[PDB]
Amino acid sequence: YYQKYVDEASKKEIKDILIQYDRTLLVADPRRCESKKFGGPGARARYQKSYR
Amino acid sequence: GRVRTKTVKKAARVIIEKYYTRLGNDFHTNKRVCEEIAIIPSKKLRNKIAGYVTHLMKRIQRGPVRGISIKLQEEERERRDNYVPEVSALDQEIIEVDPDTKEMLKLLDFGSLSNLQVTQPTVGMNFKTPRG
Amino acid sequence: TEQMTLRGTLKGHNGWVTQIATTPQFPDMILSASRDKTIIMWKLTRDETNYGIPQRALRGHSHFVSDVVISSDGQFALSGSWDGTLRLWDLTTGTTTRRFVGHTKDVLSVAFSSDNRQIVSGSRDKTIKLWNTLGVCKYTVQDESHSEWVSCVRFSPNSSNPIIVSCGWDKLVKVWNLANCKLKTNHIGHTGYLNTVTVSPDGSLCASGGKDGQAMLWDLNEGKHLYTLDGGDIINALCFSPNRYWLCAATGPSIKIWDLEGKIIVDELKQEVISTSSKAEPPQCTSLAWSADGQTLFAGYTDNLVRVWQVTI
Amino acid sequence: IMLPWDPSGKIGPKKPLPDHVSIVEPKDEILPTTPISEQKG
RNA sequence: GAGACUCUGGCAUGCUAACUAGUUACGCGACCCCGGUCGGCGUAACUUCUUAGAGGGACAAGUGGCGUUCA
Ligand SMILES: [Mg+2]
Repeated sequence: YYQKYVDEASKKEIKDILIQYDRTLLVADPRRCESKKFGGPGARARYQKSYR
Repeated sequence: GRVRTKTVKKAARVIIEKYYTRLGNDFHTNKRVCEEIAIIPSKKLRNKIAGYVTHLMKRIQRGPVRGISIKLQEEERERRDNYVPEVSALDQEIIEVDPDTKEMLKLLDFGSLSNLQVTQPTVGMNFKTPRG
Repeated sequence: TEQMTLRGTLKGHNGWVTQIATTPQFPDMILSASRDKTIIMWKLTRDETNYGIPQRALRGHSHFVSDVVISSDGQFALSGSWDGTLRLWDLTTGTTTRRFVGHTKDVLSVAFSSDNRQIVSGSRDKTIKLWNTLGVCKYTVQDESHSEWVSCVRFSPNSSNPIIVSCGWDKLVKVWNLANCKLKTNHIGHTGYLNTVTVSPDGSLCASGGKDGQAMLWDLNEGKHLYTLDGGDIINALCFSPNRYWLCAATGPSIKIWDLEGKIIVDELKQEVISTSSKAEPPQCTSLAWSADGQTLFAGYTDNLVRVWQVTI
Repeated sequence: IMLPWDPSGKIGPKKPLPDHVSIVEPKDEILPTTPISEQKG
């Protein structure tokens, strides 16, 4: 809003206060939920090797 | 890890070795060079080629490479060898000579020479390398 | 009896400045691109506190911003990007009114008529597209075209002569007639690729730079080459000042303003503090543009920095 | 059975092998020494 | 063989475009204190959103040590 419809000094001051507090606000969380895979009972395990 | 394959490397050496002048340091421009002159089907192949081609162009711009014969280097060797000083180092007004070469020339025909000097014997016998 | 000096600097970029565009109507307004996708719309205060403040940001390009240009009127500006296309940014509201879609390849040049009515755009595909303000490609040449590439085209400020020069990566300074619209003269002789071409205020001689790092003067009194003054380092950009009989020239690390009365370099003004003096690249000068009167020069560099160079005396 | 490449594209692809970079030898280019003209048109 | 490749994710307010996708401009109506709400109704273009074809897109791009200042 401030970068677009008014002058950009407001955008930089807001954005910099944000950068100086915390980077997750800018660096995106790309993290997403991993799928269970065939060949095991759980997510990463490949099938349970069973002695005995 | 972003490491170059032999298909990457050989392509970069062929690109810089054949068109060193067209190429340069920055990727995105000399990319335009690489896509125009060379038809790279994949954009990833194109961009990788260009990025190793760029850093390599900086290597050569920094200096001369060992294991490659640049034509420019061939011209500078012809230039350097044609470099000649004012006088040869061999031309000397006086030449020092040992007593054995004096005695041997005096027994030979070549007895008297104008610019010779039978220099003093090297006193102080310490020529052998230490044992142990 | 005068010397340039660094009046100020516009610090506001993350990647380096591919092109900066100026306008003669508003002196305290510059529109600058970067390797990031933005084009920062500055507001030049020139005050004790700060020389410039970011007013707007023309966000839109998908990827890295290649070239940006402002019209002589100054309320609008057309920019070109690796999308292929250009975008007519409304500089007050800071947003696109009309987008010019059509170019097949990277658009390396765009040119207004002297009337700021007609638009012509040149690209690396062997074509020259020609348009009205309504935005219709009236004619382009594809089959009937060059064997090699056309990297840039520009216009003559003189209205009576409808002439455009064009440099390229074929090392040839071509000259075209807008009336005939077929090349007037090619000019073989130049080794190395050419970056920029600029015409003098008088309209007698015009400078040209390239890979040679040479300001090759062509003549407008008679379409003839005259003499060359060495810019030395790759000439990324060149520009003539309107008020003076000067040639400003981006010559590697620093800017060079030659005089034509006596064919000799005067001086090269390099800042002493150069940080990259240890197995590092120095800041190579990439772009420049004179102000309206020609007392301030905006110069965009490879160190993500736009320095302005005022004439002191 | 690995089938041969052919531009025809009946038996295989039009595309050269993705690995196989058939790199051609550069043409003899003349650097122009003098600026000159042949002004016409 | 790895890599490469093919597909997917992502940058494309850009090209090509859509009543079996919607859209932005308004107005009305019941009520709450002019408006707000509504999958209650009407005014057209367009593709910003939506859908998916073609293209295009990022590369060690910047620097320091280290290294034949090479990789
Ligand atoms: Mg693989």
